[PDB]
Amino acid sequence: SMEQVAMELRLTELTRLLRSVLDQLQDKDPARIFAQPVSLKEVPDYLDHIKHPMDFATMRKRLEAQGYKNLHEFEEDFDLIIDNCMKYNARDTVFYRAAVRLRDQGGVVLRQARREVDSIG
Repeated sequence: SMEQVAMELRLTELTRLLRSVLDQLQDKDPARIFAQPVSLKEVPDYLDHIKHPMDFATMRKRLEAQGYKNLHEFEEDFDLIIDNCMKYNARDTVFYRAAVRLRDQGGVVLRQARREVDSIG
């Protein structure tokens, strides 16, 4: 059907906007603390602490499979990246502090992304 194709153009355009958002978020992480999953070889107890690990590469795999149906889904995953880090790492750590800074700077990008997704449809 033609409608399925129009929707697919909408998901595709959302994907194009989400890719730009993802790249902008990932620029606020120059240390690359959040680029890849936490290593279960290096933190073997990680899954006892964090039930839903997330990272930017895992978000990117989902994005390229057009696996985010709306902005809310994408934000949920970005918020896991931050929230997992702030739970596992103590307040006085470089990791925790990187997550605060990513959250703060990310908010600005996400605030305008929500306006673009409502505006463009």
